[PDB]
Amino acid sequence: EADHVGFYGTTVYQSPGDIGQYTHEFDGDELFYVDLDKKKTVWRLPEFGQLILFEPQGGLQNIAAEKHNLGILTKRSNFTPATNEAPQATVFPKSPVLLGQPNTLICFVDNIFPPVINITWLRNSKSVTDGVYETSFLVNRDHSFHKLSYLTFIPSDDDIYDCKVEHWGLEEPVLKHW
Amino acid sequence: EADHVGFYGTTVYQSPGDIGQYTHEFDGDELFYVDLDKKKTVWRLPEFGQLILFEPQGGLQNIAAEKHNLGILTKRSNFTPATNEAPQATVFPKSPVLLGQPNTLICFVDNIFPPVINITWLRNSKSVTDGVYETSFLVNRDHSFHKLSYLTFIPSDDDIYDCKVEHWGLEEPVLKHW
Amino acid sequence: RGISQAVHAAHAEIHFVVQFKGECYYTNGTQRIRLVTRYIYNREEYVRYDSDVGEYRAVTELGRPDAEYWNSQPEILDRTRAEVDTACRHNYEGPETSTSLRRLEQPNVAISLSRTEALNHHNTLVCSVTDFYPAKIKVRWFRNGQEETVGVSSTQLIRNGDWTFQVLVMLEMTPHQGEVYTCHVEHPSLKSPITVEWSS
Amino acid sequence: RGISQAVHAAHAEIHFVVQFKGECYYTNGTQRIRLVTRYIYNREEYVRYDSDVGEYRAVTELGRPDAEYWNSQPEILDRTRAEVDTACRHNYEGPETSTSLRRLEQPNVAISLSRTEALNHHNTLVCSVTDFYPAKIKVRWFRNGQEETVGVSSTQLIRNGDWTFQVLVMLEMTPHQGEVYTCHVEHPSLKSPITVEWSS
Ligand SMILES: *[C@@H]1O[C@H](CO)[C@@H](O)[C@H](O)[C@H]1NC(C)=O
Ligand SMILES: *[C@@H]1O[C@H](CO)[C@@H](O)[C@H](O)[C@H]1NC(C)=O
Repeated sequence: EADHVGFYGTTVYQSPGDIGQYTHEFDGDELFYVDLDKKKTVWRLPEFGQLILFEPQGGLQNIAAEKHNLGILTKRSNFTPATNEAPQATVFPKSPVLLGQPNTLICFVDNIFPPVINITWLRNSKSVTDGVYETSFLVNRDHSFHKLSYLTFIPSDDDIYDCKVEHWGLEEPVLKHW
Repeated sequence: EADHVGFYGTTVYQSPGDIGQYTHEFDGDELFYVDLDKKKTVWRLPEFGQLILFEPQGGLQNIAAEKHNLGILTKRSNFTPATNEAPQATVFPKSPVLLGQPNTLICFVDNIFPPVINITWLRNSKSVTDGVYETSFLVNRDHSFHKLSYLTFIPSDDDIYDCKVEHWGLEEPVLKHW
Repeated sequence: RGISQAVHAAHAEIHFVVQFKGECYYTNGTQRIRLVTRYIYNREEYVRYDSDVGEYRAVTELGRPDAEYWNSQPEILDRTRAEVDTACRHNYEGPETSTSLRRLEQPNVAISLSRTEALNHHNTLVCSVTDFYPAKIKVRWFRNGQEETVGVSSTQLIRNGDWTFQVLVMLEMTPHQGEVYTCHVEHPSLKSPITVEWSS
Repeated sequence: RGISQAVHAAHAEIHFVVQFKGECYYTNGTQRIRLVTRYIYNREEYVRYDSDVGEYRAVTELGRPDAEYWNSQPEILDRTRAEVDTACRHNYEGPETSTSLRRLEQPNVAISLSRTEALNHHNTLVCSVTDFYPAKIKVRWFRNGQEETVGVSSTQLIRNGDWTFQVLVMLEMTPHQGEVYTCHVEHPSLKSPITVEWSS
């Protein structure tokens, strides 16, 4: 066919916090992630989780393998820590903006290292949550990550929006207005 | 066919200086202009001047008609003069720039009112002339004009160029570098 | 068919600029011909004659007199009216057909790489179709046979001023392989489509 | 064909981040399959296993040990080698074929006018083809039947993140008449080309 690349086995782990993640993607799209604290596979496309199965244990093994490897590498590196990077976000509609017409607003945050972020939406300058969704930390070739959030809205009113990006290789949260 | 618009009879005349011009164009391209001080039709495309003829007298009549009309209108207007506009130029190659490869550089000056301009090229900051060519004052819908100049060059050396645009609805000459 | 006619500028009744514009608009060749003459004082059109209207009309106060006068001078008003046939119909079917309308300039396709980068995220290929007349031209970017439309950007038409135009079409690519990038060009002056090739 | 396989992360010999990347590259479907696993410490890949190389290789000093160890552990080195078949060949031909590869999302063509202008010189028409999967799509601007390529500009692909993309194609026009502007779109999910119309 065409070029296709599968991302099968992707594991992340961070030390203070024992925070980890495991995912699978195809052509840059997230197939599913495995809920670790509750040990279950969460398909981004439900219809997909009904035709194909992935036992969580698999993901769970790699997380352990990495917990293991982190402790070993951290030492080997004589404890060099992660140097911080500043993310860049982008807000845009998933569909043609029509007056009164329900839409979903998307915020694209890239250059995320580490996989620690608080991306937050607000017309106000204080939050509003319904239709607020998030993807897992998507992997980048340069070993940085990127995350997307959504907002479900219909356009006339209060119309000012903002995607607040809090990350410490960073300062103003990043208020990206739309 | 397609839309085509002929510009047949175009005459310009300015008072102090008795400076005038007469031209003919087709689809925005200058067919010819009539040398007034020497009463002869100068075809931009010579090959064209050999298959079609335009007696200069025609152009000459309109120039007179306008000399006439100017004196009458100027009075009628209770002598209101022309308000000055500032031109904007653009320099660009007529062909793909190849190292050592002869080319012609073009300077596009628009928003020219009045039809009085000194557009001048220089690597130096003092002129250089050969291949220096100019078109007549081309007419714009808004009754402003635009003029183009050319320069014949081969690209490696002294490589700095400049199109100097002197016009009094204007100040720095307009040094547009390339 | 070898004599180019002008549009006569009328005489008014007995830094300063004036302009007289004879303008002829051809819809589908000479099917529908329209004549518009305009008298300008500096940058203000004051009077106008339009085929569609049939007579002189003042565009501003400065034109009120010339309209009332010229429209009443049978010689003038009737010479201008027929000017659409004497000068336009004539100039189109005659001079222009054996000259402007027959001119065909074959373009020059050349793919170069942005002067120095294909950097800062996504390589940009540039196709330079230059020195063609007339303006109707079709330039498409292709990838191994498949027509590429996404990531493609074309400039507006560039009128050189010497009866030749040019056009540059960009393509931002994230490439791979024995891919071929064919710059398809289609110009009326050409028998069959000229094409340039480039590969990874 | 209903079980999705992972790529096993090896065990080293006995703000901090590590990443393990199982990556499988399919050239022309499963004709040529390539397996690349990478072990990352923060943002530094230290060791890698590549199908093309057949064994673990240290990318940096931090990886020298894991390579020499894993390559000597028959169980490990041989489990990884076959991982291209166990996980990739399997996941491609199996899971992915009944899911990602069969997904077809019909785009939504809509021509709007730039939010408020068609001003400051040359009107710009925008075609918005959104919500399609997969990414191969052909969107062309047409003028009364003639395909318009000049003055046309397409954005790069926009990945929405929900398994849907979108793309906007601009056209700067200097219009006239009963002209029709047809936004031709061609997507694999479609039987015959969807088209939207707009007129002056
Ligand atoms: C004018 O247009 C019509 C329809 O497009 C065509 O049949 C006719 O031949 C055209 N006339 C010329 C001179 O091209
Ligand atoms: C692989 O590519 C070749 C040539 O393009 C083709 O003949 C073959 O059928 C392809 N295989 C698949 C699974 O599409």
